[PDB]
Amino acid sequence: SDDNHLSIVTLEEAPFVIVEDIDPLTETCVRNTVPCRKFVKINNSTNEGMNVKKCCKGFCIDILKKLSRTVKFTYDLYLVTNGKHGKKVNNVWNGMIGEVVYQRAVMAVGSLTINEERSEVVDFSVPFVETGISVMVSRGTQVTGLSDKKFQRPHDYSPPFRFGTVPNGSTERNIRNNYPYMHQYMTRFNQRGVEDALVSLKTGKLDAFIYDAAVLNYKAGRDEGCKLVTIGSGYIFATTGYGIALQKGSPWKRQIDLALLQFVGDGEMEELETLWLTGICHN
Amino acid sequence: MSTRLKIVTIHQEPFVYVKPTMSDGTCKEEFTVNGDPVKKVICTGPNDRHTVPQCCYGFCIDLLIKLARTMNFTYEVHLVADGKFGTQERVNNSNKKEWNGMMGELLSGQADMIVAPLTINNERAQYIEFSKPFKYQGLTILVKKGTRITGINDPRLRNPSDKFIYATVKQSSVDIYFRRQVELSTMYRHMEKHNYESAAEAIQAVRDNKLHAFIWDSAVLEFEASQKCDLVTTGELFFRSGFGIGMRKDSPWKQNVSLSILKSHENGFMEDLDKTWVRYQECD
Ligand SMILES: C[C@H](N[C@@H](c1cccc2nc(O)c(O)nc12)P(=O)(O)O)c1ccc(Br)cc1
Repeated sequence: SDDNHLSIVTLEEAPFVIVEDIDPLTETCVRNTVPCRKFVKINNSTNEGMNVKKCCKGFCIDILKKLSRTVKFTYDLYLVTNGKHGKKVNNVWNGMIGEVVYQRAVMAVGSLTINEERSEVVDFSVPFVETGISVMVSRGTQVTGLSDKKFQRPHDYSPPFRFGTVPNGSTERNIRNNYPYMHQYMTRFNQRGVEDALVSLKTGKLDAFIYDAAVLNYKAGRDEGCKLVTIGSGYIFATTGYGIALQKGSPWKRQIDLALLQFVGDGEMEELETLWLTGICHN
Repeated sequence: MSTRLKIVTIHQEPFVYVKPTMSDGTCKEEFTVNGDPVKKVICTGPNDRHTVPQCCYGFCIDLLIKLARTMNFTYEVHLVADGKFGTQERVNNSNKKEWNGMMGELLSGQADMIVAPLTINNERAQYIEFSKPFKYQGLTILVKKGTRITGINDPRLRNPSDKFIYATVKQSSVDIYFRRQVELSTMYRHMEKHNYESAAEAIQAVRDNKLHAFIWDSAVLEFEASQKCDLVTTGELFFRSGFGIGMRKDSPWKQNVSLSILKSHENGFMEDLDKTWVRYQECD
């Protein structure tokens, strides 16, 4: 162990990281899963909790397995419990980013978006999945992407588009900063979560849903009837990717970068995308 | 720090345009179709082997100017002497291997930064530092309209003959891609007989029915098909890749270069560049 056995943090977010109960009779994770620990809270108004053994699988877990084998490290995987991907509150980071910044985890593996703010305090690997701010609509609805003037200036069009995102995350923050009119216009159409947004689109109560490209591509691939579609990838706004976060100056970063680029070049990443992300809807 | 960087680039529309200077040695003042001033830099290079000042502009030159302004460095730009992007080749059956193209100039010190549609891959990342991607794209296939192939798995590609000629650019990332995998060795054996010195020559050969399929970067090929409606792409993307700024591993600029690119994706600067230079209408 010692310096080759790494604390690694992740975040439940299917299909990238899927969390399952462990068999209580055997207490061993089998099939394609790996052990992952979760600090489960005693109740909703307490800091008290207890570690629970779980099992983890998914697209990011298979990346972790490949990196473990290729870069030659072992790990103790745990699920973040305070926050999600990473937000700065009172100059203190939470989520996966916080675990890395304050040196509780050597890396964070999950659906963690590379951005400027986070890159000031952690190092990111090369992106291992492309994403960005994309748009989903019901097939037949005509728009290009976030910068379409049907979004920037909706009252130039009749009837005006109804479009929204899931509030209080990075999507709303980005739109707030870049497109002030669009942002205040869409608050009325905020969606509580992705599943609610899909229903709103399918039932004609919403015309477009602005959200993460990787999530939207995955949902579009699985849609009953293949009626929900995304914009073309050339129109994704603020193109970036999910990446592994490491501590500043990490000794692991070069090896991890070269390994991910080797996986991409050898087709191994394509195999994982077909395994976990590509759905029946081919267009 | 010297603070004055030698930038190497390459002709590659719509990322880098290269035009003659005016008689007085300056660059003609132009505006884009949407009304923005076209920022032009003097770039020295071959033009046919003397080197002559020329005028460079485009997506990558706009990015260079943004980077230089943000980090407060000065620069001089030149075009890569051998005209190539860069692959690693054995020297005279020695032990030694050497990079050609922009890779070779960056590693030798003839350049301090590559600002070009330079594909990020493992092979190059072993030796240089890449920024985070400033453009996400992939590989596709250009043919003359009316040519019918399914894409990279078409039998006329996977079972090659001299009756259907396909190729890429020599000493490029796409050359590396097909040489990397033993599964692709039969395809590579065909392409190595036909690979072109530059993208522009390969594209012209497709128009002229001397090259039947050209395998290349989608950000370039989709642009070309958007201007030349006798050309079309086929097969969507069969591989995804990004372009990055290239620096030696000791560059003091590498962290701030990546931070600037990330900031520029997030605040719409990259969207402005993509709309100005890269995007276009479908033919009809
Ligand atoms: C599109 C993405 N934001 C959403 C999102 C959806 C899915 C996975 C996400 N992972 C993150 O690390 C992250 O910050 N956001 C993710 P959300 O935060 O609005 O729910 C997003 C938009 C702009 C920037 Br900058 C970064 C992320």
